[PDB]
Amino acid sequence: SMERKRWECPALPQGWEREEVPRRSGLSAGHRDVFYYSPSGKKFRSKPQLARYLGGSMDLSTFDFRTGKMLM
DNA sequence: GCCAGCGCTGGC
DNA sequence: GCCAGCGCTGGC
Repeated sequence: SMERKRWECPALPQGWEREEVPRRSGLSAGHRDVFYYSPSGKKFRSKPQLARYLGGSMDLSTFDFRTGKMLM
């Protein structure tokens, strides 16, 4: 495992990071929320939100927010 | 007034 | 029934 993980997301531009935070309690205990951080430390929690920053910069049509990878 | 941590729900 | 996407709020 229930470890919080955060490091560089290679599917996104230089300096963007991906974080998994497993929930500790409640009905959804064990569910892993996924966040992304910009180079300036802004926190993102959904693909539509992310797409307003990077949608121009790059192609996010096949980016799987949940896994952090482009679908092959 | 913020925001981490959780629940709700529309769309599938 | 699942889960992407996001509303809500206790504790600070």
